[PDB]
Amino acid sequence: IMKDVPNWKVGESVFHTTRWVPPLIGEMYGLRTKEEMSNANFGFTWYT
Amino acid sequence: MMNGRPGHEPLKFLPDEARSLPPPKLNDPRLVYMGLLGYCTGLMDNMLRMRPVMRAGLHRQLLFVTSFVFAGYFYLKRQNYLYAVKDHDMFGYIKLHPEDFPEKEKKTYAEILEPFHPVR
Amino acid sequence: MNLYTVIFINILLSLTLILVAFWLPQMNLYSEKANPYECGFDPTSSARLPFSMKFFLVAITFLLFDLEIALLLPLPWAIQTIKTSTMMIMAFILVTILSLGLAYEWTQKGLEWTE
Amino acid sequence: MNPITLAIIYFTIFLGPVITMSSTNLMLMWVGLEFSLLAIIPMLINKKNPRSTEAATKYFVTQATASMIILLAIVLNYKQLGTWMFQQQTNGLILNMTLMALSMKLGLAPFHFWLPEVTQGIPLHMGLILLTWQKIAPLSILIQIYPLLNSTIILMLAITSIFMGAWGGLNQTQMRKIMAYSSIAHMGWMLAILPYNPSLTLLNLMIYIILTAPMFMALMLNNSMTINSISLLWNKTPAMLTMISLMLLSLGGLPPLTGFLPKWIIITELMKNNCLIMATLMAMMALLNLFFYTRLIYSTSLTMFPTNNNSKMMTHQTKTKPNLMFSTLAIMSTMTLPLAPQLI
Amino acid sequence: ISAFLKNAWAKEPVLVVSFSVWGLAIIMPMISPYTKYASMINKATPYNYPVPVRDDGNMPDVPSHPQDPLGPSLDWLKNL
Amino acid sequence: PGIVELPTLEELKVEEVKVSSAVLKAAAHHYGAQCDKTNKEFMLCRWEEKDPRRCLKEGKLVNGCALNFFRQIKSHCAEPFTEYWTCLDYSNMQLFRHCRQQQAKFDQCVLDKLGWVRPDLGQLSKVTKVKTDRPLPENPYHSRARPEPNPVIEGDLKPAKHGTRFFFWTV
Amino acid sequence: VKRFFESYHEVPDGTQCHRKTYITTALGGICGIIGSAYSVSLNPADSTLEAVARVGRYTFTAAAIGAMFGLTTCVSAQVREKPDDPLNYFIGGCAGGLTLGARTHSYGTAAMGCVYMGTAAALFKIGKLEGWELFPTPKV
Amino acid sequence: MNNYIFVLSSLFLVGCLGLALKPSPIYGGLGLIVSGFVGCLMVLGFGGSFLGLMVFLIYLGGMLVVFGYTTAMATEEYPETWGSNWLILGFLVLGVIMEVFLICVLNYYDEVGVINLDGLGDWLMYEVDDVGVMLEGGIGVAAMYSCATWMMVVAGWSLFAGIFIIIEITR
Amino acid sequence: MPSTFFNLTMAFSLSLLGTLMFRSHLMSTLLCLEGMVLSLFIMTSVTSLNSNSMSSMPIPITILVFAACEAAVGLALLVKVSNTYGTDYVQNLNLLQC
Amino acid sequence: PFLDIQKKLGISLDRHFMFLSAEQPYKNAARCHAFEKEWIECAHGIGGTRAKKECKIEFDDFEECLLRYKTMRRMHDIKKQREKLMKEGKYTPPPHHSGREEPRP
Repeated sequence: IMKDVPNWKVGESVFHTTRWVPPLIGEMYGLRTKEEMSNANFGFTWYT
Repeated sequence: MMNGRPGHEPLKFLPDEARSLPPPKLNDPRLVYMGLLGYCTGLMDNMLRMRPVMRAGLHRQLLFVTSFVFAGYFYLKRQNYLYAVKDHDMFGYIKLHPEDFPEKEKKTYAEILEPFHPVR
Repeated sequence: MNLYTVIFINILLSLTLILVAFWLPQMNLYSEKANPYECGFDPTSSARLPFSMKFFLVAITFLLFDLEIALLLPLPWAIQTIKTSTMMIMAFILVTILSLGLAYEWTQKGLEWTE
Repeated sequence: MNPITLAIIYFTIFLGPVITMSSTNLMLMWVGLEFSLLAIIPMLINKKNPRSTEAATKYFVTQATASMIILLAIVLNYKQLGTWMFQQQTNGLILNMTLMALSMKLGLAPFHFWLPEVTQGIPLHMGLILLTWQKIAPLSILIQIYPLLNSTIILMLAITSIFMGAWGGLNQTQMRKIMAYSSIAHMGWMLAILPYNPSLTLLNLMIYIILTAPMFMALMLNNSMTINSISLLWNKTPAMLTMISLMLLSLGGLPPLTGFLPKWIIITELMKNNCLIMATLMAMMALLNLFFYTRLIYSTSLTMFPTNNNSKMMTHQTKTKPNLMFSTLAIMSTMTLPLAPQLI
Repeated sequence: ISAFLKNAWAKEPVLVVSFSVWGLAIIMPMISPYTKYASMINKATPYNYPVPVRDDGNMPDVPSHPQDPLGPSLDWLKNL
Repeated sequence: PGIVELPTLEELKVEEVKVSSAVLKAAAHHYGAQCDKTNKEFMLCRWEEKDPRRCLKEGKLVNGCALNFFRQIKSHCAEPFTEYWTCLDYSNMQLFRHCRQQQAKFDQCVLDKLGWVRPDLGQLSKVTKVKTDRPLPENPYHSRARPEPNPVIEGDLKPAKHGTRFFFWTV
Repeated sequence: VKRFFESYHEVPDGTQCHRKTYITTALGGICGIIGSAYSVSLNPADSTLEAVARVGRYTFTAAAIGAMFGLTTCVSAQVREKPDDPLNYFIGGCAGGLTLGARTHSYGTAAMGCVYMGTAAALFKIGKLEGWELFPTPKV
Repeated sequence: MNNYIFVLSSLFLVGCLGLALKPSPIYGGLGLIVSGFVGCLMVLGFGGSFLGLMVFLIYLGGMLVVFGYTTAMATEEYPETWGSNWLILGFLVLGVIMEVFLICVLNYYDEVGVINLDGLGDWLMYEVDDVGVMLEGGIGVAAMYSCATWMMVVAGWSLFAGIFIIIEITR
Repeated sequence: MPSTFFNLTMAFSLSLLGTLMFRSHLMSTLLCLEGMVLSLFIMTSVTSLNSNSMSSMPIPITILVFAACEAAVGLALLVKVSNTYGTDYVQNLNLLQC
Repeated sequence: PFLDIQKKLGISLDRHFMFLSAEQPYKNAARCHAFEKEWIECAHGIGGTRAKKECKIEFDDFEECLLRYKTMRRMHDIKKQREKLMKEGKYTPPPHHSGREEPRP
């Protein structure tokens, strides 16, 4: 996607530490569709 | 500002460090001044309630004097401990950071030249 | 989406029913039936005047007791904790204090109405 | 009132600030401020007259908005850092909103228009509490976060409090308003130095309390609320003129009395940080603050006014009102300058 | 005072029951032997995972498998 | 600034169970007795080290042990087990009290063949002392080297030099 | 923008008379708007038109104060070339006071404001010149 | 169904706006009830049930007393609802216009960080625990009886003393 | 989350602007205080649920408690204002200046 | 505080739920527990002015875990570029991003 950009690290972090920050529902499921997003949220609250 | 000092025990009146300080004499000028404050307090309490002055409440005057002195002794011990803590921290700090307090030595009035300002 | 659906459906039911009630019948509008009822004769004054209520203190303490309800209501979750003694004593204190306040209001005649 | 109600209310007033001190959580500080708010009103409104109702309404409405602003600041801080304590590296907007709300709580100018009115509309007691016990916890909040505060608007609020307190108390015949404007000026003196060595804030606070409480007692002893009522004091209670004089001349900072000590050492610790000319302005408007005290003690002590024929019954009858702490608080004031290194 | 209670039980029995049940609620937990089991049952409920521990070679009071003789045995909840 | 090191897809490819939850809960109590060392070693890896990227083979071993478990179920006691979980799936919370005549059949079959005994009420809910050839993780959280605190002033204090240096007070 | 009012000091007095002029005029208009807000909130008028007239009066008055101050300052620096001289600021403050006495028809206010504004502006230049810091940071 | 929360927030904003315009306490309290319902809904949207339901209950109980009092003390012959004043109607419409315009502006002055219309619905829940139990609100609120037994004491005392305060103010 | 938090902050700001800008009545001001309370509640609860800090979840309930106590005493003073002046309006509380 | 009574008595009335990483009811970690723990353990013994510059990396990491701005900006940039490509007719998403995948377990 971002081959076109001038300067970009594709696997870059945003922290100065090295350990494992578990992801959140936005990074994951971010490039995905909208219903998968709206199932991450509003799947349990909006009950079966 | 010294409330963050290390070893600062909270709401402690007289730490055992203060027990190394020399206490007051008990003849101290500000302690007898506090006794004078208490005497004048008794006299004023007599004057306000339309009682004889120097003649009425000789237990009240004695009580006032004792209260004032018996509080001032310990408050003064505390304040002396606090000023000692100040000076201790200050001397320790100049010992720790000597570069910011350089060992200065000054010249004589023969070598330096201050300007003369005639009055005339 | 299910609860939203049900509530939308009930809203639609009510609005459709009111549309029916207002646009189905025949009307003969005039001022002698659109003016307020007041039992045969006309009003001596307006209804939008101060209405002296006489249980205002009971209303305030109902507000306070609703807050106490709020504080008591987490008990079905509190009881599953491991201590079971701090919560016991605190619930006892809460209920006893609420009842003491109620007894004070009762004795000082706040539950009574301003005659 | 009945004894159980008084016990409840006074205990709540004691626990408001005492909760506000022994509480790291800012939310519990807010709780304590609300306790003070909630429990003071039954005693502002104990006489049940229009003046008391207006005073209580103004107090409630002015203090609730400040409470809500402090709560906004606390919630924003928790959102920012996930903590119920003002760290460093918070937002200056948060800290300034907090400071402005606390200024509205204390009475500092330009947030001062409510204090003289309220103090006028209530008895002599509950002016004492309002001016002494209710200033402490709001000051505790500032004392706990003194490095985070803006040196600019802290001083603008101070200077404005000094100017407005002096120019307000200059022309008041009612004493309940003179003491309020004195409070405003003294809080200005406190909050000016609060970012600089906050122990001097507590020093000025204790001095101000030890002065005002005897003064409010002096007004209590004959229910004095006017210059023309305190002027009839050489006939009723003529042994109080000396202490009233020395305590007014302490409130207006003069050297041999301990009321010059706070101003002196405050100007010292400001001149140590190059706050030269603001300190000069404050020191010079303190004289305008002193002028009406001088006029007051003229009116009551030095040029004894006309009295009435009915004041002779007062001479016949006796009194029991001085509480044995009037003398102590008035003598620790007016005479405790040489103990200044033991005070600082 | 027995006659006062005998009166207050006819006139205003509702408050009598309230005070009696309040006192009973406070007093019966002190008396019962079944009271301690409440905390223990609340403690037995494993809502969170029991995280295993590394074998130093010096943990003989710990089991190396679920069904060993060791550990807090819940045979008091059964056949209570 | 630094990049995240993520595995590849074939580093995540496993012989997976492809099995539902009712049938899983029905065998949970025996999957806690058997296939326990691998599970608990995986848990110790996943909790002692806070990185999923460093416990992958342990997860694959968990999957393989579960596969062998269900295969031993598929060789003996397949139909009683089917009956059990089929009645169990009918519930809405997947409760056991409604399917209690089939537990007996499943347990009797799996106790006759394969000799598995069911755990008691609270056996699966206690720490269980696993060992491993791994080393401990040195510095989890990747904590940076802490700064040294400010030094203590050593000394038994004395009077203030010339008392209070206030303005003109001598003592 | 703070830079716009800090640009008063990027070139000395006697230079760029117009820039300094309506800088100071904008400053005076700002302060006059503040004064009008306080004078309309407290002590309101009998009508919004009277209030707006009050606001315009206050604002254009303060703008005249600032305009004459800046003009006179940069002029008395242009003439008699001495930018590092607070007497120019004194003369400008006196012009400001005289304008205050013009708009508010009183010679007493004129001389009062002259003396006070002149001393204030001379002290302002002495502060800018010697490095005085109103609102200092805590250093000790 | 991603702009749900922005819609609810904007409706809360509009409710508080019409509140701040201060019509009769009848319509004002109606706005309070609408805004409290909306707040309950958004707190649910962020995964909070008990807190929202308690908001709605407590504010209903309060607004009831508010109606009772405003029919007694804060009533006029012409209660002055929103549309009664062209000026208040203009302020309401202008507030909605400025809401729209300022949101469009903050959608431009910064790419993201204040308001994100392109990225919306992606940032609501922030690391849910996909496997969990004893996780809801109600446990934290029930910690007032355990691990937070100071809040319970202080609120109970607040209410207890409030009773006496009210009696004495009304006396 | 940031959008709804901004909107809640602006709602608090509007309620604050309201309670500052008085009209004839007083209960409208008290209602603005209630709205401020509601917005702060929602912000605190949303933060606690976002960050999953269940230990702070007792805080909004305390906010509601003390805020409804504030409303209670405000309503008591309202009763007093009515008993004195009879009309609930704020422009009658103008006798303390003298 | 002002009157450190709790330290004088040892009790903890309110100083055990100050920050996120503090003993939630059932041991469920609040998010950024690690970051807040790290910041608090770096800023200990130190006070204030020095911890505000010697533990700034950890505060930045915590501020990015909690308010989470850089990830927002990053995904925004990615989605912007993706929309641009898809409008230029250059990029097509794969099967496992339009809703057509083989779910893993």
